[PDB]
Amino acid sequence: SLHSPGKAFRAALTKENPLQIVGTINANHALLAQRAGYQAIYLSGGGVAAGSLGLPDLGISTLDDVLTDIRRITDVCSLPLLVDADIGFGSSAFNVARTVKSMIKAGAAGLHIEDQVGAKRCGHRPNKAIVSKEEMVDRIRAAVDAKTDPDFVIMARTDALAVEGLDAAIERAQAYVEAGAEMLFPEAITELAMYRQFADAVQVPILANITEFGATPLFTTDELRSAHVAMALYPLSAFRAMNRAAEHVYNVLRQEGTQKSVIDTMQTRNELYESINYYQYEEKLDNLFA
Amino acid sequence: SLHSPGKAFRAALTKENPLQIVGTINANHALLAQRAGYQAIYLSGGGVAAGSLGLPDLGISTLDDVLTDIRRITDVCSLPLLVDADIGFGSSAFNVARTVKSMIKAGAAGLHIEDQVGAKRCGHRPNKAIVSKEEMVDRIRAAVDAKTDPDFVIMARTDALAVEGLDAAIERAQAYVEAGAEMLFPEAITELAMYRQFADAVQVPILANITEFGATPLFTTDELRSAHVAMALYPLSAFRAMNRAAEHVYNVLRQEGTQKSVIDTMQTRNELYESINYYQYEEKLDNLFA
Amino acid sequence: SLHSPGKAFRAALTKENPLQIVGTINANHALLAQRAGYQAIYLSGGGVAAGSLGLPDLGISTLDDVLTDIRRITDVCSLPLLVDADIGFGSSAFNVARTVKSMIKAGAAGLHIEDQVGAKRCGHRPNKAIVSKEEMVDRIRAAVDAKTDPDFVIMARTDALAVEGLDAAIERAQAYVEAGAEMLFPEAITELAMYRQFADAVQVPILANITEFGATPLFTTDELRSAHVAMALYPLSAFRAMNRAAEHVYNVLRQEGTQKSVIDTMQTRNELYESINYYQYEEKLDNLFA
Amino acid sequence: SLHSPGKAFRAALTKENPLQIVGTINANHALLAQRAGYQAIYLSGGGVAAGSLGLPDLGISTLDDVLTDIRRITDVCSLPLLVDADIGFGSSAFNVARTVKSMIKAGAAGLHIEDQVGAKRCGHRPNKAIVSKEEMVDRIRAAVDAKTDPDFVIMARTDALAVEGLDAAIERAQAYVEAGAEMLFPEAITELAMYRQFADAVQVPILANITEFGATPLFTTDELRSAHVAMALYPLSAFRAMNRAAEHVYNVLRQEGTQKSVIDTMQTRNELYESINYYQYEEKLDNLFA
Repeated sequence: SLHSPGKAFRAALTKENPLQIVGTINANHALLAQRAGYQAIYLSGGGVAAGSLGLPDLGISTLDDVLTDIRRITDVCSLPLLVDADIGFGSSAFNVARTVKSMIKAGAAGLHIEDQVGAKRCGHRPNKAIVSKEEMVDRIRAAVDAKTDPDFVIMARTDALAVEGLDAAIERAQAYVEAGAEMLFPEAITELAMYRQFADAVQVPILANITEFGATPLFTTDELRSAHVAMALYPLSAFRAMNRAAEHVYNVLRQEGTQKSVIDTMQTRNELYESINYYQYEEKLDNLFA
Repeated sequence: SLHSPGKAFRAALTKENPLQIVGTINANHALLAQRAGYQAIYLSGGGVAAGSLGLPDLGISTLDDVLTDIRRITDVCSLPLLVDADIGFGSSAFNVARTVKSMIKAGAAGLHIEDQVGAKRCGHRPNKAIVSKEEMVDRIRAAVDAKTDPDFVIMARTDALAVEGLDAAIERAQAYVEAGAEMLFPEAITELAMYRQFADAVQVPILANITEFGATPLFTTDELRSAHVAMALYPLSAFRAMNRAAEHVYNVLRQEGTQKSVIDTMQTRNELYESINYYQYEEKLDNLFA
Repeated sequence: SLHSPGKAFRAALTKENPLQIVGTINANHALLAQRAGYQAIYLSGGGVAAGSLGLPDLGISTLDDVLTDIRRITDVCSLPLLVDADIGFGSSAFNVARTVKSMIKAGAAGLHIEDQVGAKRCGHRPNKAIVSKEEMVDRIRAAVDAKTDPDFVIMARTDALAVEGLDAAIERAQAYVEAGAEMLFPEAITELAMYRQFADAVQVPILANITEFGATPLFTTDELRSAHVAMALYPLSAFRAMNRAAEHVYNVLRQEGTQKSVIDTMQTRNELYESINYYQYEEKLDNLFA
Repeated sequence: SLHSPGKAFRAALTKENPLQIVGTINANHALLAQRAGYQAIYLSGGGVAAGSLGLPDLGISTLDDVLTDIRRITDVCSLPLLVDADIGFGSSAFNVARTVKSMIKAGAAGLHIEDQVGAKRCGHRPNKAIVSKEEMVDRIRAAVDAKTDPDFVIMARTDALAVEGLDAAIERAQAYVEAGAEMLFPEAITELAMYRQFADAVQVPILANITEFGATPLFTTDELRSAHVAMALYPLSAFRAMNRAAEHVYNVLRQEGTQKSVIDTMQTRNELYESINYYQYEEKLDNLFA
């Protein structure tokens, strides 16, 4: 049978608990993550915006921007890839479906769609408002109905904690899973106990977003495991470090007129070749001919 | 008149001596380069291959992979971008021209094409051969002829020094310039005096590739100015540092079950927002509307 | 100065009265239009949806699908191209601007945005509602502000006549123009006198959509000139004819087991070659080289 | 199991004899072909060049141009799609592989790669020279080794008749199949008897290119069946008719200032809606919600 990246994502879930899922900004970093041992990786929507487009995460990126990053990554790295699909790239059910199908075809193992509103008017400032529960149930149903690969994962993310409180966020989660959501991503959780409540309310795996500088403390895998969390997500960790490292290089080069003093911060040429399996290419040729 | 990235590039050469040109792997890093004060940036061919595609620099990347990175970068960053165009993405004058016109429309300020032979047969193993002086002259002729913007830059890159000795290298350079080459990128120089020799032989600005872990010394901008070099290129510097920092994070997070111990290696959220001009978006809305 | 597709478009309006603008479904047809003598062409939104994607005109096509057709067309055909941008490909001023800047860089001469509401909820059924006059004014303001080429055209399209009656339609048009709209595309007019009324109310060129099988009569260029209309648009005309001819071939070939009986309905090989300037390629080679 | 378009292509081969495979210039025409009853369709390389890019078929199009046409078509039409992959879009085995994998991922059921040389020097005029037998065997092996879906079809096309005669073309064909080719495409065959000779020399299915104005007469499906031909190909038939129909529309509109006299040559609005299953969209919404 043909390989199903979703199938592999769900398998990796069965094998690791919690499953650590790391953000990979580009194909090169996906290889680095694969080498470090991860079993699943991630395409952050904020990273596509900030890193690939140099834009804030305000809904400016398009499906196309994300699709090309998904292909670049999955063309060279076989690890299953979870994709941040925002609110579906379009208001209509027709848009949600095209996004789902395009993403599966581009190579992704799954995606998460959230309940945010986006922008309602040309001058609508960036906001965290969320649609009604019903509206989100409709997005979820449209997305699930669109799965062309039964094993592709449709995860539902809720940002209801900040604007409606815990009990309402949990309640929405139960309705989302009821509508078809296969996994749950409760955003900005503040206490380990809350995760357990979500774990207990919905009988599907839950993801905990362990991002760098927000509302959620830096919970360990052991702590998350105790809270019955099925996945730990680090959406931009590598990216943040990469930026500081590049910045420092740019600054020193500009200040000193040579990079001599930051050489020791650099991945060597040999290391880079190892990372992209440079020599496995010479092998491919030897195996095929000459 | 309409803005010309090429003209601005030529203008940058007059404002700095030598002009520092730093490789920017993506849109985000082009902005960090601009905020660090640079007046010109670069899109490394090996960088597109290794970072964007996770592939070795063996001619697998296509024009389209490079175009995408050109647009992402130049759509948000106004600095003139010099692009590595390998041999023109195709063996025919028709390919060279389509490449030039496409790179211009995508937003580039200039590009360099080299006299490399490339892959001859399907089973061709990586080799360092160069086409005849006449053949490169034809490539250069096709490139200049295709310019749709008179100020766009056609730079010729030659690896003749390591292949045919100095004098022959200089003989090619003179013929390349006479063919219309507007700037020269001589590869593999290990002594300042040599740069002076190229500078003396051709009346076009010359570029010094100060990349790491190669045969060439880490010359300083002042040393370079003393040899009459017009621009100093640092093709993958920030990239090499970003990979190491990212790698370090993936490993530490995997071993420790938390990234807590490497937070101090990360660009802060405020630094992220500032780097991508986050605050200019709401300011834009207030300026346009009520 | 650098060539401006927008400027050339504005210049076309002065050379013809009214300016005939024909929809060109692809690069090939843009060239047939140019060889037929036209001085301006059009990229229909429904055309990109129906011909390029094989989808109904229900807002499924994205900015990226339209950009690809803009580049393919303008990369080879120098005629100014007017583009259907629906409502800006996004609900935020940030989307409108990214759309304008992208269409300009892709090669377009101008675009029109309309005051349609679009899909509100995921389950929204096709509807003909329009935003408030103020909301469209904001969209128009964001669009004009984003122009990177001063001569690029921002045309406002309104379906207010069929929704709110003539006077209200004219009231919106005046406000749209005051907001910076450079040309007007009033929908659903069935009488020449009405065009004259719009022309009289706003001091900007007005466009008459002479599409087939709709509520509007097949007005002639002379009738249109008598009503003060500056340009006559034929959005899908050649497209509708091409599909029928193609359909006829598929059916005849399937029934007969040979296309022999429909050869006389086909563009000859000489006509193909001439249409795509085939002979200019070898001429280019002889002109550049030995 | 997941759907394999190659599997469906091979199935359609088993069911029809000869299998009629029709060229579809865009997604819309793929739907028309599906409606006319075809069981397999085709993406002509000359059509991507002439129709999508408005360029002659001289190796100017890139893999990217073809990949976007493959996605557009297969995203909306489920018929299996045979793709013209020229010589593999790149000289290296690494290029042949990336093309094969990219095309499978984009949705294609199979492709054909030929033994032409392309351009050897910048000024190399368009030609029909072909590589040695060995060189083509290497391309074929690289392509087969790259199949990510065992059912994807790798067809080998030979243009050796025009430059080496029949016996040599047959001999190459035997070597190509020996190297891994799954089907054979002998170009520009002039007599029914020749096909039978190919059919007899290689024990894999053979395709007969029944194109519009070349060396091959317009053989019927019955005649081809008698020659043991497994597939009949009509690469541009629909496209040629579509062009004449569009041209006539452009001319009449320009000459008469109205399209009234060519209305009867147009596919109606209702027909277009039927063709793109416009109303099946209203059904999707009714099934999902509201």
